Amino acid sequence: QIDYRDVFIEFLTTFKGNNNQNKYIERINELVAYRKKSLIIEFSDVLSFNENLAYEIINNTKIILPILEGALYDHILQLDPTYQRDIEKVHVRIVGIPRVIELRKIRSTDIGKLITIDGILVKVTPVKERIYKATYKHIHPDCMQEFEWPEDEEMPEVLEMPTICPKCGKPGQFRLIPEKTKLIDWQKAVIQERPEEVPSGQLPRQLEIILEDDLVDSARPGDRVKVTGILDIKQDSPVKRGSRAVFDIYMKVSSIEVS
Amino acid sequence: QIDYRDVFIEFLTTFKGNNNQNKYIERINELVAYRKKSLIIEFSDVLSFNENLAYEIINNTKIILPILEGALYDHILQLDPTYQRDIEKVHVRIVGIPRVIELRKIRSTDIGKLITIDGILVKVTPVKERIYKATYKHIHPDCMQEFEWPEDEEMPEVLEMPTICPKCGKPGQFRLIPEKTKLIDWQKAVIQERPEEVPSGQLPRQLEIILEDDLVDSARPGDRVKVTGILDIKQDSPVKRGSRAVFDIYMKVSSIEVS
Amino acid sequence: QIDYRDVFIEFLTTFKGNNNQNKYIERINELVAYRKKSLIIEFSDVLSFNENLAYEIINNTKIILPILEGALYDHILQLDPTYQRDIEKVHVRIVGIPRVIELRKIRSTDIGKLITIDGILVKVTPVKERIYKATYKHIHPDCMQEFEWPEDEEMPEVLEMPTICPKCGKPGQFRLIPEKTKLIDWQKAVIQERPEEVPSGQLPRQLEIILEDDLVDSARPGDRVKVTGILDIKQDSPVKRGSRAVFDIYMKVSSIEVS
Amino acid sequence: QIDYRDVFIEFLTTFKGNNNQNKYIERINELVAYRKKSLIIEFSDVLSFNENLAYEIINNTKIILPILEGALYDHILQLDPTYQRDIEKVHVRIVGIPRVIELRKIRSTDIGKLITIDGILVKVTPVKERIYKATYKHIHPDCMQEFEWPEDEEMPEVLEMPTICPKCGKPGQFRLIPEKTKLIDWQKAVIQERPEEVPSGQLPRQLEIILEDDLVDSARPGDRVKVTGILDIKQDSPVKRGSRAVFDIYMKVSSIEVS
Amino acid sequence: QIDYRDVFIEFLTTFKGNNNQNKYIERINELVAYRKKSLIIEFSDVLSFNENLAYEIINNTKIILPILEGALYDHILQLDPTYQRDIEKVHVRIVGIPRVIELRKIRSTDIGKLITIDGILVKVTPVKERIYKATYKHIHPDCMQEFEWPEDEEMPEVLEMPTICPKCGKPGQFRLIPEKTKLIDWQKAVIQERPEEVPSGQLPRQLEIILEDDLVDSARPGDRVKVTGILDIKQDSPVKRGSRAVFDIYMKVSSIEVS
Amino acid sequence: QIDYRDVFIEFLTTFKGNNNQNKYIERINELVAYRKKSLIIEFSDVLSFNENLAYEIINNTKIILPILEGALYDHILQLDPTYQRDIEKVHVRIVGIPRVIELRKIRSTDIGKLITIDGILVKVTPVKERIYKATYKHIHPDCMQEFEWPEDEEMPEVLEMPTICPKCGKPGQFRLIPEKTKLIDWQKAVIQERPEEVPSGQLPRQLEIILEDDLVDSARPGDRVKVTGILDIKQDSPVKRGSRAVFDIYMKVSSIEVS
Ligand SMILES: [Zn+2]
Ligand SMILES: [Zn+2]
Ligand SMILES: [Zn+2]
Ligand SMILES: [Zn+2]
Ligand SMILES: [Zn+2]
Ligand SMILES: [Zn+2]
Repeated sequence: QIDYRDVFIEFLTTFKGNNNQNKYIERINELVAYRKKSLIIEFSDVLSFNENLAYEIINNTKIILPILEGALYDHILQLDPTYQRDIEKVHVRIVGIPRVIELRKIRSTDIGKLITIDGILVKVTPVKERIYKATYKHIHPDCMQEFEWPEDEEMPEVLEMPTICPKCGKPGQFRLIPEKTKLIDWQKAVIQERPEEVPSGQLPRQLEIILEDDLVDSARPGDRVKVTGILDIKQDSPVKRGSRAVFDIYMKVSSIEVS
Repeated sequence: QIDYRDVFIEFLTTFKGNNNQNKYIERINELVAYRKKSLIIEFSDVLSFNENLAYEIINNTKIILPILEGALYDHILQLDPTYQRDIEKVHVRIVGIPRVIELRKIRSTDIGKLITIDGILVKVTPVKERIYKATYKHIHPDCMQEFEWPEDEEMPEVLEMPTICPKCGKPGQFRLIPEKTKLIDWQKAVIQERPEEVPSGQLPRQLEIILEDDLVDSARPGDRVKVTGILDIKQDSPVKRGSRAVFDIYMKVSSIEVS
Repeated sequence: QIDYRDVFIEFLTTFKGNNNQNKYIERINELVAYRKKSLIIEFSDVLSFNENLAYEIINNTKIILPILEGALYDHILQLDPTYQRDIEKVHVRIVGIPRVIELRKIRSTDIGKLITIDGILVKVTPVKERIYKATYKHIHPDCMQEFEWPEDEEMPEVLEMPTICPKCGKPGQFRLIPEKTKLIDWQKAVIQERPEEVPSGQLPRQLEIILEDDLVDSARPGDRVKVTGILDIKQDSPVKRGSRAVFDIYMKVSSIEVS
Repeated sequence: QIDYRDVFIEFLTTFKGNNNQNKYIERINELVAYRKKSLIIEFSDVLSFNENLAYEIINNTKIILPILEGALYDHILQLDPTYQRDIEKVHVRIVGIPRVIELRKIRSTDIGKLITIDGILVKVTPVKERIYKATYKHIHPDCMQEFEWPEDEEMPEVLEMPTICPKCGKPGQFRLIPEKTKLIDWQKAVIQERPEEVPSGQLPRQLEIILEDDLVDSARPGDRVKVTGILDIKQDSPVKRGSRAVFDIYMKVSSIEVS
Repeated sequence: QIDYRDVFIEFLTTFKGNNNQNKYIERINELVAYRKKSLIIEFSDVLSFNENLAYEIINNTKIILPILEGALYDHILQLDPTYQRDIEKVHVRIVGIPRVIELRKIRSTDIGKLITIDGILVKVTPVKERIYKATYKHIHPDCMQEFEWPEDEEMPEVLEMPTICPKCGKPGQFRLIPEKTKLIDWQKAVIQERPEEVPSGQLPRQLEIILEDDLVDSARPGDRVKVTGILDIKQDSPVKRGSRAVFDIYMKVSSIEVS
Repeated sequence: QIDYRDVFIEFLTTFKGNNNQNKYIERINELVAYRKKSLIIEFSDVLSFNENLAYEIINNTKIILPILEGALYDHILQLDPTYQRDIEKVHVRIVGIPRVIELRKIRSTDIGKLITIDGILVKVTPVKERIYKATYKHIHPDCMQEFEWPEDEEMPEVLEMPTICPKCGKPGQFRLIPEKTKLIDWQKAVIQERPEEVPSGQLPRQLEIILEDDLVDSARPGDRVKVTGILDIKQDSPVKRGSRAVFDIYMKVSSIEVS
């Protein structure tokens, strides 16, 4: 009904700020100049410029975010096509949202909303790679062809491969082709309740968080962090019956500020 | 034959109490004002006002409780429709029943009855989420559709997924869609015999209990608690032959009073 | 050929005892009055009244015992039908048999006979529940019906579920319905050779024993016990090939006297 | 061609011995009187009475031994049919054979011959039970019948169950019926090189041995034993490809003398 | 469009160097004389002689390198056909590239490019062998033929064997024939951040590197090394669903200089 | 083209040696007299008498060795037919070849050649047995027959069993029949770099070697040995995809000289 791309682009270009300057235009400039790949937009700024947009961001997130990103990417190549063939996705990273929840108080009604948590980062894995699109090769004498996997969809956390080959239509052996697989940087990090928040006698609760892409290694153990992201439930052996039915919560991280 | 809703509603509205006041009317007021989502009704009060109702509560529980909850919900929206779109279920939490069983004395004739156990809470997990309705997506080129799973029925503790797709009627791969899955807050807690009750020379017995929704984190290790709920047998690998046949008992907790 | 029910019933009603009283009639009275669910009959008494019956008891046990139990149940309901709908099986617990075997001396020819072992109880699990009759639900759009499982037969220690559904005849997913499942109280305990019986230099041998129903918690670690029951071999992953073929012995306990 | 039963029976009845007495007649008498279930025959005695027989024993063993046993059993029931319904197999246990091999020196050419080893017993398991004939029950609505398993053959160490039901001829679920399964007492024991035989600098080699039936618990850790039996190769996960191909040697024990 | 073989060959033959000598011609001479099997070419030299080629090397690597290698092999056999039947592939090892990345700074956009890392070798496995071409035998009464496996393609790190036999066309058991298998020398080593580069408080990150063929054993633990090669993701149980989707990075090493 | 048997036989009979004696004729005499079953021929002697033969031995080994063994066996039975029915194969064990490789220097160009390694034996397993021909029995009511397995071929290190029964041609369950299985004596031994050869600062490398038949227990931990044999790659889980592709090297030992 109403194009949020336009409003977003207008927002970045028009929004004044504190000293009648052009925050965001300036920010995007620093972004192109350094081939960094994320734009940090301050929430209160959006709401101020437009509440319809602010609303979407908090409540729609999953869809709108990629729309806004797609728009930003376009805007950038329009300023510097050289950015292409270096960076291919951009990331709109929302910060400073009113939605601050103490870690202990997270409940069911918070899954799927964009929220913020304040804690101490106590653990981070080394940087690893997640597949977001695979290439398989159908090992079968009559096919032997390659194809991108989850077609028009991203690979789920769990990793799946086709039953039936979409090039020949027959079942069989499929081999992953890593050199043709698209990867995204990935890091698991554990955050815990700040000491001040821990009811006496009790041990601090933790929350697994996932940092991807340029978010990776953006803070270290001991740091105090505001992490902003969307909560979800995490899986290892799903689709298998056996038992479970009970899930841990983790945050897919959208933005992070340190100390 | 006899509408318990009416009697329950009448009960809440007519029952006087100790000071010729209207306990329950007052309670429900405090419930709306604070958007809390449980009503605590004292058992002895019910029995007093009506023994037919009391009986049902202890012996029918599984069905009747939701009847009473449905009635309560109705009564509340009738006072304040704003309660809608904040809370959608209410939980009627019964307290103070005459049915107090010493943990060590629990036997098979007790499974399925609403009972009460007094003990010391020695362990609590952090809060997790239990699926009570999933959405799967049939990964199959010919379908690729979504559906709520256990249809007209809640998900078992164990987690199952269909063999045959209710949308296309064919078998295959099913993927869980968490963003569309209904979740309820969940916590396992271990409760143990009160020292006064442990026969000398022997080790205290323990009992796993499950706290769901707003019961979650309502007490902490070291607290003395009266937990009221329904006993059941707990599973990890069921439907699987191999061995077992022997099950642990746990309490599905209905209400909890602290220290 | 010869009805043991009659003889048993006659035995309980006629057998005099030490003071020309009616032990057994008296015992059964105490049984009804207290809703206890086991009758203890002294072996030497039986043999005395009838050797044919005594013989069966020791050597036929597996079948005859339930005959005798069936008979006792009938007799009881004939005195007080109120016993129904409280207790539904009875338990004839035989005591003081001449067949006392040293734990270390048990051999294959002993499996399946009613025997007695004298030892020190060293471990007891808490009380769990065994399934003796399940209810499954055939998860299938076309059926979705319930049925009691092992039909006209008890559940084996191992837990099985049907291949083919006896309501619709087709195969598929079956889900256990605990609230409709029959349960029996269950306790594993370990018993070990009396120090007096352990040859010097060597470690005491042990024997797993199972206590069901009202035998549960009838003795504690450190107690000296005479357990009377039937030996059998114990299973965890059977029907599976792989290896095994070698089994542990355990006693299914019929009666127990402490210290 | 030549009936070894006759010769064996004649041997036991005729063989004089040292003081013109009837060793063996005497031995078998002590056997019936005590319901013991093994006859110890001295090798040198056999060879002396008949070398054709002696030869068979050492070289044919596997078959001839059961022939000799079958003959002995017959001979015994002929003296005392009461022995029936107590003992059903007997065991001819050969002792004092010329074939003494040092444990370290066992090689391929010794597998399948009856040999003797002298060592120190360093380990024995508790007594367990091996299945030598199973009873399965075909769990299938159309059959539901029982049958003895390996038909006209003993169960291999490994434990197998039928693919196709020999009562109905269809495949499916088969459940073991323990109460109807024939068992044999079983004990694994480890024997090692005597210190005097151990080349200096090197650690003692061991040999797993299996003791069945009345051989069980016939010696304890620390004992010096001459064990006489047939060597074989031992399996856990056989029939499965994967790897292995390399096997340990164990002795199926035929007789044992202590210290 | 433009033959890099010619340019490469021209490069090696024409490129002068520092003293108007013919570095490369000289290098290749030393290569033939000693039956060494790798030519080290200095990057800055290439760029200088031709930037189009330099570009390919850094950015195309995966394809171009084998082109260049093929070309070098031809050139060599043209000077000394005796080199055949000793060495069959050559290895063009590129050194001194401008693309030096800090180990901790590696990201997804780096996978697949030829890069250099500077670190401390902390671990090396012994030398093992990798299969690059297998020979299987189709164990089948009707075939029983041999064939080289991945046809016209190298063996993936993971090892696969055909579904369908390319000699008979039918499926079945395939057995590896090592004596007919092509092997390459292989060594896993771990490399870690230089102390100078490890931010205070934090633990050094590490990187798995693989050394093949004549690179094997070319450095030892404690050595400071500049490794140049291509990053890739590493696999152990891939093609299997279950979970993962998350991968470690390792470098497939093209050249290495010590301390 | 040229019969090596003749040359070998001539070699053994004509070759003089150091004192114009007949080394080898003498050796073979000592072989018959003691029913030992290996002949040790010194390499340099062969080369001296005939270089064509020497060449074959080093480079053809796999075939030629058994040719030479067959010839030797013939020659022996011709001197003493009594050697038959004691020994049925002879093993020609070559010693003192010029091909001595330092353990650390072993590379892929060495696999498949007969080589020599000098080292310290640090570990030996006890003696075990390797199948070189199995007998399976097709467990199937319609067959139930026995057959030698790998037909006209030795069992791979890995152990396989047929998919289709060569007796009836149908698939199913196969059971190994050890009493009818051919076995060869087997010992794994670990050999390590001589201290003099270990580069300072680094850890000694090791090499698994396999001793079969009469080589078994021919040396003990701490012995310095020259082992001569053929290198190969070793397997545990092969034919299985998953990963690997990387293999350890081991020596299949042909001869061993101690200290
Ligand atoms: Zn295909
Ligand atoms: Zn579908
Ligand atoms: Zn059904
Ligand atoms: Zn059947
Ligand atoms: Zn084929
Ligand atoms: Zn067959």
